[PDB]
Amino acid sequence: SYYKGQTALHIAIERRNMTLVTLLVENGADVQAAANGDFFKKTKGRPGFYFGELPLS
Amino acid sequence: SYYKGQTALHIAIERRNMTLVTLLVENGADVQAAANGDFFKKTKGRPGFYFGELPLSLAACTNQLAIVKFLLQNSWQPADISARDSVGNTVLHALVEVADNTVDNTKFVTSMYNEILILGAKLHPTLKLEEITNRKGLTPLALAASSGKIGVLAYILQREIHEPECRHLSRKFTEWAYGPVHSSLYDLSCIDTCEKNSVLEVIAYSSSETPNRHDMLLVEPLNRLLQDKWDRFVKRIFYFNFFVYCLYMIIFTAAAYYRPVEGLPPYKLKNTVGDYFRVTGEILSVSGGVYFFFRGIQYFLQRRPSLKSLFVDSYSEILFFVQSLFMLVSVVLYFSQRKEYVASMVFSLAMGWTNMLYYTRGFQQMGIYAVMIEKMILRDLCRFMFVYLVFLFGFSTAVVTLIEDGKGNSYNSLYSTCLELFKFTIGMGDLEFTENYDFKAVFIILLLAYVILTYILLLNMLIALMGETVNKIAQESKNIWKLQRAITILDTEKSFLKCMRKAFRSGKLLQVGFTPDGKDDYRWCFRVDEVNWTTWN
Amino acid sequence: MGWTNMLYYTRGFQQMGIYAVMIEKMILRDLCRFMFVYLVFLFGFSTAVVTLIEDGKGNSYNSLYSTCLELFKFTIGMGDLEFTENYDFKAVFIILLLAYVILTYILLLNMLIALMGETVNKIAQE
Ligand SMILES: COc1cccc(NC(=O)/C=C/c2ccc(Cl)cc2)c1
Repeated sequence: SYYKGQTALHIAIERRNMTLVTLLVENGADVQAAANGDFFKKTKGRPGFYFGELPLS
Repeated sequence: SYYKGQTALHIAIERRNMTLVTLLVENGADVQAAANGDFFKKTKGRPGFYFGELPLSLAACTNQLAIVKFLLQNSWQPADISARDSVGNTVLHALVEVADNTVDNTKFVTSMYNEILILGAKLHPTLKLEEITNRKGLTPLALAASSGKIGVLAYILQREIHEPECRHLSRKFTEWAYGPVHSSLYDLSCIDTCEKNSVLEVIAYSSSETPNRHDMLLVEPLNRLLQDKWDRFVKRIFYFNFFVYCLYMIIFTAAAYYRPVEGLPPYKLKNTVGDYFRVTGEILSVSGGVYFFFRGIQYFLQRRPSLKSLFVDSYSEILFFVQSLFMLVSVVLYFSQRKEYVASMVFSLAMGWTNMLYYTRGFQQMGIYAVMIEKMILRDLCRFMFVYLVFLFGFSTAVVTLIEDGKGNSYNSLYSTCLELFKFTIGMGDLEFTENYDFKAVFIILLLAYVILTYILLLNMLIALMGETVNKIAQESKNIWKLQRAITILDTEKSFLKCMRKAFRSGKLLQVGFTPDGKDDYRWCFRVDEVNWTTWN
Repeated sequence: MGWTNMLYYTRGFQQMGIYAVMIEKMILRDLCRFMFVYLVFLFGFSTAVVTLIEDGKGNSYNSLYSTCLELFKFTIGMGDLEFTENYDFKAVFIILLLAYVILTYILLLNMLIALMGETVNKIAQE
């Protein structure tokens, strides 16, 4: 399903709010989340842009 | 009388003194004053400028923000914003009229446009102020498109509002922005060929008089939509028509090439297969010719194209019509037991083959070549031909006067000498083709002067002018090819009016926002993804 | 082909290499389009002419090859405006030949030179 590769950390980083992401990860949120979704794939003929599965990426 | 349409309010607004006008109107001055004077009429050949009969229209055409704000918010006699004037131009129409390509005028007539639009929304949220048409029947969008107001069009097709309540009076509904990538929906409410006078139809069928008519189509929404339609459902039909025309030209060529040369026309129907195939070719050619004739007549009636300059926008259609007319004349003569139909048929054949260049507008690099080949014909070849004919006729008359032939002997005729000098022009001229003159020095001097003036000066000059023209009009040719393809798309999708329409529709019916009436906004939006790395908000 | 392929070796020299690159860019960019349009015009007017010719009596000019070759000779500046008198209407023949000369010799070749100038100015650095 589409809404399983993403995690709250991914969208929090999308908002670029440092406080929100540090609050999210303070409890010990997984940092190895992989966004293995077609929306994130490198294909240029489809919407979205590939940036890397890891939230660090 | 002249001094009755005006009122003290009009001149007070002219001075742009807010205090004076508010003092004038405080007593309850009429706000419906109409300046129905010829001085205020739209005519550009006479002094004065039309701004709108209503004083609110005069204030709006001017940058008088305060006057409009106060009059639209006054406690007594608030003027009706939706007001058909004498010409029918609502204040928005007058704003479009006053708009020019100037940057500052665009700024004013764009900021004030937005402000008065929102003010009218506040006054009558359920009033279609931007759908009110003048006597001509065009809304402000259509009026701007017809008058070539590019700035206003770019604003309206990209009008955006961030206020949630009044954002519904917007054209582009931004959907989302996941990082630098964000979609951009549009409206397409009247852009498509789905209303009485559409923007695309207005741009396509507007004469060359309106400025920048081929530059307006460079706006992002229109360009993307046109390329979408072409790539989706018009390229295949264009290629099919191109193939069918190729087949028709081949059939015409094969039928004319094998024409009987014995016995005056009409000719017998033999029992051989060859004669049957020849008759099939002839009848197919005639059918194509009559079809093109009727198509040209339909074009003339539907468009009623400009009679001032119809060789600049309807060249190819004119050529197709001429080919069809020549073929019809050939058919008329062939059945009159006359053998002059060969000339008409040959002319039609050559015209048809040269008209295959009409189909190079489906390809982005050959279309520019065809546009340049037509711009250099109507711009550079005509002038050179005029001057060259003057020189050729002068020197040919000189020469034939010199020739006496009192003894390569029947060179007295002006035709022979003119042909000889033209041969000189194409590099096949004999400087001693005849010795019937009486003074060789004069003959040689005349021929040398002709060669110097035409072969060494005029043709080299023509090449130089062609270089200058190419460097100047590369971009204009690109834009003209885009416009030509747009007209082709319009005609293609119109041809199937009775065939089918449902699948011949662009955009997707979307519901993003609501109206102040607590209802939906079902509009045919068209996505355009963008990626910006500096906005970031 | 082998003799014309000696130009492959002009890429070791800094000034002839640019000439070879330009000669290949103008072949794939400017000569192809001109050849397309010129062939269209030549074929059209040649079919017109061979249709005009009757030869019911410089006699076997009915073949399309001969007329196409004659009009190409016109293009290289060796065209005879009266190579044959087998037609039935001289005015039509002369009008067709004049139209061909005007459209190809005086408009298309001069236009080709102009486009070559534009292309050279544009693609020197490329
Ligand atoms: C639309 O595409 C184009 C663009 C430029 C030129 C042309 N063809 C002509 O002008 C052909 C002219 C002509 C006139 C008389 C005779 Cl007897 C033969 C030929 C087509």
